[PDB]
Amino acid sequence: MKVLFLTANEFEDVELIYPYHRLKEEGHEVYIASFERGTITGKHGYSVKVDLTFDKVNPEEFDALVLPGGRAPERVRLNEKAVSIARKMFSEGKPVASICHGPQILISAGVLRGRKGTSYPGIKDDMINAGVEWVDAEVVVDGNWVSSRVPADLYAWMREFVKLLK
Amino acid sequence: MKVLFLTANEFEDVELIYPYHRLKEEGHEVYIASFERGTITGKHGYSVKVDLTFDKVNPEEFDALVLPGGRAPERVRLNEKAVSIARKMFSEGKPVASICHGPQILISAGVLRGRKGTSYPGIKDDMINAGVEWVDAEVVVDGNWVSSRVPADLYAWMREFVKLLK
Amino acid sequence: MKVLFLTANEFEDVELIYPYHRLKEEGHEVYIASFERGTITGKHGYSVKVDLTFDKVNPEEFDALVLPGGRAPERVRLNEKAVSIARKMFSEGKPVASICHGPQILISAGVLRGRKGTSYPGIKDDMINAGVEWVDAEVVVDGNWVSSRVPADLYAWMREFVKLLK
Amino acid sequence: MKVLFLTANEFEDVELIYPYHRLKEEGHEVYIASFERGTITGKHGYSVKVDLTFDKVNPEEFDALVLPGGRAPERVRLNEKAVSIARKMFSEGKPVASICHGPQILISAGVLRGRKGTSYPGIKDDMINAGVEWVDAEVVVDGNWVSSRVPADLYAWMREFVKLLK
Amino acid sequence: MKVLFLTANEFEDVELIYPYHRLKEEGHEVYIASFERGTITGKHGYSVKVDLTFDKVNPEEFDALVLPGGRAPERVRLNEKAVSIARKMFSEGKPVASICHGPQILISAGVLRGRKGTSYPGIKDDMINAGVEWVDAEVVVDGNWVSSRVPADLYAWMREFVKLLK
Amino acid sequence: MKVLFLTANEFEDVELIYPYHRLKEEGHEVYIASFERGTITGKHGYSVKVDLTFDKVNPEEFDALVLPGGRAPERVRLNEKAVSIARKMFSEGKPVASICHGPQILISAGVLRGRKGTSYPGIKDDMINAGVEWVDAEVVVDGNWVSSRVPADLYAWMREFVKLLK
Repeated sequence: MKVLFLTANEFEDVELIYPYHRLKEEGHEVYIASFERGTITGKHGYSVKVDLTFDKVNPEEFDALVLPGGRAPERVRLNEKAVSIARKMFSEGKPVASICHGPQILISAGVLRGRKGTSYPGIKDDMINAGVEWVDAEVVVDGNWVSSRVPADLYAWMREFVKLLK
Repeated sequence: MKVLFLTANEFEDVELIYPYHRLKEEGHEVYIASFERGTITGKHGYSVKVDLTFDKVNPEEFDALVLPGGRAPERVRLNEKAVSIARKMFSEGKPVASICHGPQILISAGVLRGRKGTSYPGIKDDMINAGVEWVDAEVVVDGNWVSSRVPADLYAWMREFVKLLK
Repeated sequence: MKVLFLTANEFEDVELIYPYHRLKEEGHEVYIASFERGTITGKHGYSVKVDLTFDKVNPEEFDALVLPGGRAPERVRLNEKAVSIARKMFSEGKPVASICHGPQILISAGVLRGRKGTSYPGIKDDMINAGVEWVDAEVVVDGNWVSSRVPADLYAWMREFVKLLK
Repeated sequence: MKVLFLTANEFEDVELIYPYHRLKEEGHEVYIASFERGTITGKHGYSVKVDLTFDKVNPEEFDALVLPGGRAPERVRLNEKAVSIARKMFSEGKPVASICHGPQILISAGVLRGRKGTSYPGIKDDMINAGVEWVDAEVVVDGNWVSSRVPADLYAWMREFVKLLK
Repeated sequence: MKVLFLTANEFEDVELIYPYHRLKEEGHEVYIASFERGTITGKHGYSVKVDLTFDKVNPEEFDALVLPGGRAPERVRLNEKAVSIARKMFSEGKPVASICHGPQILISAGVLRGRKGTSYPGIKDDMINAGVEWVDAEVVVDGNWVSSRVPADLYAWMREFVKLLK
Repeated sequence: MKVLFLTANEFEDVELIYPYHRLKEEGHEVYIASFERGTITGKHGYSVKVDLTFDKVNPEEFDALVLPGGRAPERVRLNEKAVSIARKMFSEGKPVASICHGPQILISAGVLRGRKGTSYPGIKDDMINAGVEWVDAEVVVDGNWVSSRVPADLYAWMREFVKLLK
């Protein structure tokens, strides 16, 4: 499996680094996509290398999608290509894992109406206004969409996501 | 005029400090409400004194409302009392100034359907999903609601808001 | 009216940003002059664009002068061109607004003997030794010179300065 | 299984948080021991709750040991009780995972002579002088001792460690 | 000899720590005086213990005076007692070492007219307005007054000061 | 005398700056060597200019060696040229001053077996495993090697080291 991450500067550090390594443990290949080649830096100062830009991403070449939180989703969701990647992969039924502010990208992709999931509670109302049946739970599994709220949910988040890739 | 601010830790410093002094210049009384008495600190390290808590606010003794941005609105909008203050003052047609993430509180108050305004572009889709006719402009005036996007808009934001007050 | 700001890195953030937007509100054009083109960053991390260098400034093309505080004035006052700009505009009777450490530039310009004003209390003795009648007040108006002490004075500072610009 | 963490302020954040959640996913109980009850903060500013003090640890009540790195090991290795915990658990053949500066605690326990492992390259000379056959590899498995070097090794580090706990 | 330091929070770290240790090498006793007991923290984050408060200082019980720079002198020079200490010791001819912003305290003590010395170049004009013959030199010795400009001058500053205490 | 400093980014600021100026006071010439030309920045944010790279150092052109602490030694000790410089100067019996983590470089040079000295207590066991008779004292003098533990020891450290360069 090839796993794509859509992220940018000001990502929540552990919400990117934890699924990155957890999926590598399984032997999946993990790819970080962002605006520009080079490095990006998290809220807490961890730097990670960008593997490819949004413009170079063909969503048909990836099997699953991870959306870390932080402040990066509010910039990534203004990128028509990045939102388009999320829309197609989510629409095709490929596994999509979101945590915290991550699902702001899915809101912008227009794919969440009638779906069930969670997010950082601070944006629950925006999830609800997008048509999500929002629940306060450490992990929600709604078909291909695995969603969690905060870094304390990491263990449950990837426990469920890893099952979807098996 | 008595002007109420709803804010918290991690407010955007100049988005609070600028209207605070701009409205003081006009002779209005300005009040900072937050979760707890004491002080709150902005994203950039400015400290501000809290005048009263959300719980102690009677919205009928205030004439106008200011909603600065930063990360504070995502905390403030989870406080039922703070959201009701904004809902009541806005629905009564009292002047309400919002900037950046400030209008997340108005989203949560359920008052934006059919209204016209702007915000930090990063949350445009959330404004639109709440029923806002979202405009990309340095300042928008929709009756009692004066909205702006980013600190570069400060001059235009209060230029319009000061007109609504007396 | 064209309003010039003389400043540099380590400016006190709100002492620059507040009058910048307050005077823009009136429709005045505002210009930031510093050592180099590019950007400068305040004590608290706000960045602002430099419009022109001290060397490119013709003081005859500007109508008023604003001197924000911070650590920048102790650097600007060593620049002979910057001090000559302040000397020429102040002695010509053009409106000059200073706050906090701002008037260190006026001290070095040699224009303060016999004047009345205020500053950050920490440099009260240096103002006095320059011949200033130093007053502990939120704003002082001495002809063309409007002076204040600290960020808490911003509202009164620009309230008085805006009057001088009509 | 009950898994014990020995750590303190200035731990390398992901080197604690990653194995913490990875082992929770398996259903193991994880416990953070440090000098004082309360919270500890990592190099990058993440806060974690301390479950018990070194004084309260009975090593017979735990099945495995994790030693995150950062600057914390250099303080922990001066604590006679913490070093004793590591000495007893490692010598008993219980699974011990160390990464980066973590094995400085094992150096101080005097248990590494004749063993094979890795560490932050910066302390390879100290590992070698303690009697370690030092290997430059993302993960080494030497009986009960699973060692890795840097955050980039996290996926391999816990891949091998979880096998030992089954 | 007993050497007294007058300083406070935001002292320039090496301008305090360097003479502190340099004079300890000679066998002198060194005392840190500030506003309150406890610790004070320099601009760069070093902490030092306060030995006594300004109120408790009897100037006749100390043989020499050191005035480090930073932002502490602008606060110390507003304390009538601290300024009184400096006034008495300097006017009595006891050795006084100042660097950077340090001499702002001597300016406020009113003892510098007719004297020869240096300072951080940024306050040169304030020194001159206090009546100082200001010299751009790494160290100046004017009787009991040993003055320097910046941290790069430290070696010369204490080279001259230790001679005065022999 | 020409004194060489081996250091890098994240040096303990006062552990470099203090001996730098103390030895300049004696009239010695002081040289900062690091990985690259330009500047390096200490843990506390002090900036110092690099005089030459490790690659350009001819150890025969220097009379004495200073090894400040911080986190720089853990990177410096991985550079074969830097370690060879310390090994050769120490082996020639030239004066070598180390403090805190400084002696990690000497550990890596393999020159400490049978020698007597001290270090940051946190690496006591690594010094002992390198063959050092470790002493808990503010300064130790073992022939050409003058060693100390922490910034609090600075006065005694250079008190003893300066004697070796007379």
